Amino acid sequence: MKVRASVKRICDKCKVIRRHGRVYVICENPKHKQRQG
Amino acid sequence: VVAVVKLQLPAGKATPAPPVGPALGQHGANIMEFVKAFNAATANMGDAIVPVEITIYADRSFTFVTKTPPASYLIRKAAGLEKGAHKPGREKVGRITWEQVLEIAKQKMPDLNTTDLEAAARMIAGSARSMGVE
Amino acid sequence: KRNVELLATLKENLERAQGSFFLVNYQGLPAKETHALRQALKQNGARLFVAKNTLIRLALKELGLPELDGLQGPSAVVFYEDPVAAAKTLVQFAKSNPKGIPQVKSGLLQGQILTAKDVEALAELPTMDELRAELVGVLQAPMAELVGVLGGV
Amino acid sequence: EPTVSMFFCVNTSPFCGKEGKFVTSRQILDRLNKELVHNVALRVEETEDADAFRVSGRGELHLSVLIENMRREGFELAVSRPKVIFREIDGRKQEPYENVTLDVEEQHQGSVMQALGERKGDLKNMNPDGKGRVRLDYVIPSRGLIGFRSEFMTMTSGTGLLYSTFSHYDDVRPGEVGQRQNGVLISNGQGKAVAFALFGLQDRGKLFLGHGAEVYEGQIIGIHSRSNDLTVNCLTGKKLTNMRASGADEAVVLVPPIRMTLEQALEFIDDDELVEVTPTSIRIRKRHLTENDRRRANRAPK
RNA sequence: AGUGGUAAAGGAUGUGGCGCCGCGAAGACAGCCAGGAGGUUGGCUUAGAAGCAGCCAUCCUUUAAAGAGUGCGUAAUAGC
Repeated sequence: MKVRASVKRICDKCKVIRRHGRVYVICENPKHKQRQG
Repeated sequence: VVAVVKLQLPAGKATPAPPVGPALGQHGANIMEFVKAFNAATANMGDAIVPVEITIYADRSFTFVTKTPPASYLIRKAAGLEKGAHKPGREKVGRITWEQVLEIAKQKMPDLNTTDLEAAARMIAGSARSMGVE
Repeated sequence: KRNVELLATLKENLERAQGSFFLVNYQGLPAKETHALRQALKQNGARLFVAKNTLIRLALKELGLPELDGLQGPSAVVFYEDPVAAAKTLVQFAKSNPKGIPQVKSGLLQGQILTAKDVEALAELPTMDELRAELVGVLQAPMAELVGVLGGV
Repeated sequence: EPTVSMFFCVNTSPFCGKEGKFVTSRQILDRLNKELVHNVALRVEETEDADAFRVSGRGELHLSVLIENMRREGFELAVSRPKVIFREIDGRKQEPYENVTLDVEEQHQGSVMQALGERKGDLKNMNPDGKGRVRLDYVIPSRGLIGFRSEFMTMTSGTGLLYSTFSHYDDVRPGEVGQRQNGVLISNGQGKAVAFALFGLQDRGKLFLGHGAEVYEGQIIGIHSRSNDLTVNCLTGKKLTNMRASGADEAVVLVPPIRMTLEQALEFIDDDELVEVTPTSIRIRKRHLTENDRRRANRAPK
């Protein structure tokens, strides 16, 4: 999943991953694919 | 073969429905309807957490003997905890006499971790709190 | 802030209530199995802080403040520190030896120990599972000050 | 004597007239008895409604064979659908209750105890054994048994048999034994499916028919995103047209079924949605077409 | 970052900077080891709570110091 915005993590322990100016949240639940870069 | 499992039934009744029980009569045990045999035993034990609790031999069998009530339950067993009849509390039939807790054990303080020369002062403060006697 | 006034003011208090404590690495025991060797401590002993599983640096270094001759017997690995001072250390040593020995692969090994004032030797702490009821030093005096008439018989 | 039961009736609806030449009761009856000859696992029973029958077959799919063969012959009929009677009688459903475990294989102990326990399926007793399985008699009533056979076979995967009967006429208790989730989308009148009509409220769940698909009242045309039921409408699809003027724009599309099966729509019912079938089509409407008419029977307490 | 070399709302374990919080060398945190303690065992529901099913409980003893048990869960329970 992605969104040019939003992202305030989620899966209770959803990870704030720094990758290529790529605000990408990584978790253990596909539901959180947080791609906002 | 051989290997039994742990279990905790009630202290008074004997009817073996869901406690004696898909538990014993499965993972490892014998026969069922442990109720009829439970009444002839739990009858003299059941009103303060009594563990024995539930096993199964090569018969299987059986009732008789027991353990008693868990610590707290056995410590404030002489209360009534008649409450809980609605939500978590909370009105009518609450106290159980400041001395009662001590008088109730007193004896009701033999089988316990390591040892305890008092289950009405320090033991009660704990269990009693779980019920409502904080 | 923060380790000093708290806990540290009790580690030397419950371990200084006398002069005859020990040390044993207790831990390799399940909550249930562990609550048996410790909870029963009251039986073989008497609440004697038989090493309530202190830790390190706190118990070892603690010797400084109190100056218990520095129980330099074994600070590494687990550190229980059997408080034989706060109870009745002497012959009960056995009540704790067989228990944490005849059950499971080495229930709980021993460490250091102070004999009234001296340092209990590692190899000279176990074999003494039964604290010499003083009879020992008395089993070679009166029966050794009147036995030249027994070979006198 | 196998099991299952699919009440039968007459498409006494409005759409005429209609399938082929056999929709009334007479023609139907002739077929019923005709089946009570060859069929060995079939058990035709007579209900109250002159247009209802309790077709007691064997397997959930079994009843399908007879239904599927009915169409190709030219005879539309709804499913199941013979309900029960709340008696007797002062009163509150005194039907019976009989359960039976279906070993197991402890690979369903938690997959079967849920449905039963969730549907009042009181486990009067779970006779276990040393083998590996374990019976489970759940005094269930005819109200919480329907369709159960189907989903059941999907839980234990065939390896799971258990019937019942009754222990004593109850009163249905106080709770409903379903009643199915995701309300069914009903129509508001006969006409035809309008792209501009089915476009609006399309994300509110799924759709059944298409366009110009011109159904009628009571006939379901999809399921609601929730449990509540409604009766939308459209043809209309409106409205045309121009000028002026042009040129932009927009051109909504729409997805199709979602259609089928039967077999995939029948068990979809719950209250009274006679799966009106035909020798070339299969519809599904509520026991009460007219919306305001449904409220007449419900009417709840007290 | 190529911002240089147009942009806001707003988003962020960016970069660097405060002026500040944790240091029980009674030697720290992520990494480690093992125990994860006995009354903890209904209150309803007990088909099950006997923390890991819903309407609150806020006590006790007891030591690794103590989970009125933050969490994977079903039939309780049992395991992490």
